[PDB]
Amino acid sequence: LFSQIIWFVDDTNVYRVTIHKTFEGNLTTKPINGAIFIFNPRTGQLFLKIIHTSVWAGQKRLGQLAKWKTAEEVAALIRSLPVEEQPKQIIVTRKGMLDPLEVHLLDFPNIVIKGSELQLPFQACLKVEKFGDLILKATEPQMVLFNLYDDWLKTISSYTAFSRLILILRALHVNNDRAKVILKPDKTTITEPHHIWPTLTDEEWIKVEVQLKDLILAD
Ligand SMILES: [Cl-]
Ligand SMILES: [Co+2]
Ligand SMILES: [Co+2]
Repeated sequence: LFSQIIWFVDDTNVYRVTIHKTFEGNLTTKPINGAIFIFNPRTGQLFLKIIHTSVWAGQKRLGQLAKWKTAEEVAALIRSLPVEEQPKQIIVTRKGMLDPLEVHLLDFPNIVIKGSELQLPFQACLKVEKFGDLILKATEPQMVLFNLYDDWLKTISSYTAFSRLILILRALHVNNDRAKVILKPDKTTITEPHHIWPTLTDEEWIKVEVQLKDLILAD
């Protein structure tokens, strides 16, 4: 990483449901909105493609179909971008995306597709209110741009930023409530409205990163 334009693509959160046991003792499954996370680790750019439940209208085996819908939407994004902004490599977080992406990207011979064993839980973002409410309340498909590194690259490298983000996402995934306490070291810690993450000093980030790492180790 950190050279070629690289995207991580996470399809985990595209097909989401709620399950409820009825008074009659049966389980009802109802789709709720999801999202594709498409992430550039060098710049911090996130394309968030909100997946409105209208897309499942008619359809069956929505779990499997979701992988194809993901590939469709990645291809669509690519075709909306100038060639200079298109990725050279796409790294899928889940191996089931490999074949749907290969087929949807046949017109893009420059683009290398591969899998990964990296733990990159974008699902944790569903716990960050900014994302979670936006996804919950959407009434139609849309794509929203974010910068997941806030102002960090002013003073740290992309490598350091990436590592910090992963620690944050993994910690949220393993223990949301404890990770949120670690990320709020003082009563006066705040997050700027256009930021994702808190405004912390260098010293405060050092402590945060060690505590996050420890939380992930404790699992
Ligand atoms: Cl770097
Ligand atoms: Co279509
Ligand atoms: Co800023």
